[PDB]
Amino acid sequence: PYTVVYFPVRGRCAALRMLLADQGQSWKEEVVTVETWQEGSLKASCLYGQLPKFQDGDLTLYQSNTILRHLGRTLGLYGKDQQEAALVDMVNDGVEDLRCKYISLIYTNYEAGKDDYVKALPGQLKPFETLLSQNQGGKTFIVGDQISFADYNLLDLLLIHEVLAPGCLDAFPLLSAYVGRLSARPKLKAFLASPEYVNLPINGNGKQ
Amino acid sequence: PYTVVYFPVRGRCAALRMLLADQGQSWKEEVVTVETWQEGSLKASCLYGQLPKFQDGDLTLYQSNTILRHLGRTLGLYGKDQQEAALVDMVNDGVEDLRCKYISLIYTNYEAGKDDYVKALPGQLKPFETLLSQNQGGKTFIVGDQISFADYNLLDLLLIHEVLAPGCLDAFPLLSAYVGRLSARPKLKAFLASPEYVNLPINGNGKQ
Ligand SMILES: CC/C(=C\SC[C@H](NC(=O)CC[C@H](N)C(=O)O)C(=O)NCC(=O)O)C(=O)c1ccc(OCC(=O)O)c(Cl)c1Cl
Ligand SMILES: CC/C(=C\SC[C@H](NC(=O)CC[C@H](N)C(=O)O)C(=O)NCC(=O)O)C(=O)c1ccc(OCC(=O)O)c(Cl)c1Cl
Repeated sequence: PYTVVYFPVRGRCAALRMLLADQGQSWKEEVVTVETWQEGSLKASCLYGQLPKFQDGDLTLYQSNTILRHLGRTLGLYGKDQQEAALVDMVNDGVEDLRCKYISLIYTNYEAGKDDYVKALPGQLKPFETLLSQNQGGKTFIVGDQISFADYNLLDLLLIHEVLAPGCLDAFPLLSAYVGRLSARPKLKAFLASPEYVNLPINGNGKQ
Repeated sequence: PYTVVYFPVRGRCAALRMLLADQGQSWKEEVVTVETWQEGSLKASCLYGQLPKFQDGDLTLYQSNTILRHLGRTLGLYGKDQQEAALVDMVNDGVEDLRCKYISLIYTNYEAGKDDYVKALPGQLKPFETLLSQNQGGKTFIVGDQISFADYNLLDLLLIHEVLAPGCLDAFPLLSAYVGRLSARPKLKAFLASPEYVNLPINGNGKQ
């Protein structure tokens, strides 16, 4: 079945985990500790010397977005046609761009850059609110009327940002309702409330 | 047909341009100058306030990789099956990671970080050489036996790096032969030698 190999943090696996759970999929968690990593063995066997590492049968994958896309392709969470597929990518790419800045803050200069980051947030979130207003008034999903991997990724982005800047979604009604709505999905809700998710720090340096 | 809207630099459009050309596709180039951009009008109309912007009929896209994936999906440059598709993403994601570091150097600290960057290059390129050795001895493409958007993106990455660190491919025979082989493809060769490509600086700050 599936197996996600990662450190004991949500980080870049949070979204794909939400997806699997929400899709009623089963997966094995291979937890890697700082000690096991600093040993070098696993690091060397990784294509880009990094985790997450993913296994689907004998198919070994690396890169969180490759996992996301893979799951979306095989599970039918990639749009109804080529057009929607492109729109899904567009959203995911934007999520990725913002996640990189987030990651950079968290690990590069949390204390010095938090203010500037939070000041810039509105403008970084605005694109997703706009996307929402152009798709059935933000009533359904980020693209089309069926959920996609971009949704789970955007949801996570949103969630981690609420922790970073409590209330950053107040100025974005569609996003706020979107988070609540998605978070309310039965399987997802149960997952999000489970110790498996709740007891994992968002990041590995203790900053959030 | 297609229309790529960007600044007069190769940057994030180089790959997708190589693709179109190589695939015998026709496209219109909407050149945006620093003045036109600093006017703010076009910037505001862009989803993430950035270029490249792409048009395929009435489908407007943003994010270079979304364009790459879109073209790969519609032109059949995305693997022969879901498995290869995942592998293609995996390669592209790695290219993207390295391109971000490259971009960062070029615009953030070219003078101070060039040495450290060039010292780290071998390790950053190693993954692509390995990928190649696992696919028919690196005789065909980065994934499978048919070309994919990841190829054009990886090719560009390789090309810009040779300029950055002349000879960085000497330690990688498969990559070297790969670059030559791909660069030799008729339509691509003609494009690469054309003024349309040759007379465009790689980056917008004059550093390469
Ligand atoms: C969310 C931020 C985090 C990235 S995951 C860990 C990192 N892997 C990647 O960055 C993969 C990026 C790919 N493009 C992708 O999958 O999309 C990694 O493998 N780091 C280890 C290494 O040696 O490279 C991150 O930046 C980060 C940094 C440091 C730690 O560890 C601190 C600790 O717990 O002591 C973690 Cl856990 C993370 Cl997540
Ligand atoms: C190759 C590096 C380059 C990025 S493209 C220009 C930039 N757009 C993006 O970064 C989009 C990112 C998406 N994830 C993607 O398409 O992949 C952009 O629109 N910049 C303008 C803006 O105000 O946002 C880059 O970093 C860069 C930086 C500066 C300039 O201009 C200098 C000059 O000529 O005076 C350029 Cl042209 C570029 Cl390309």
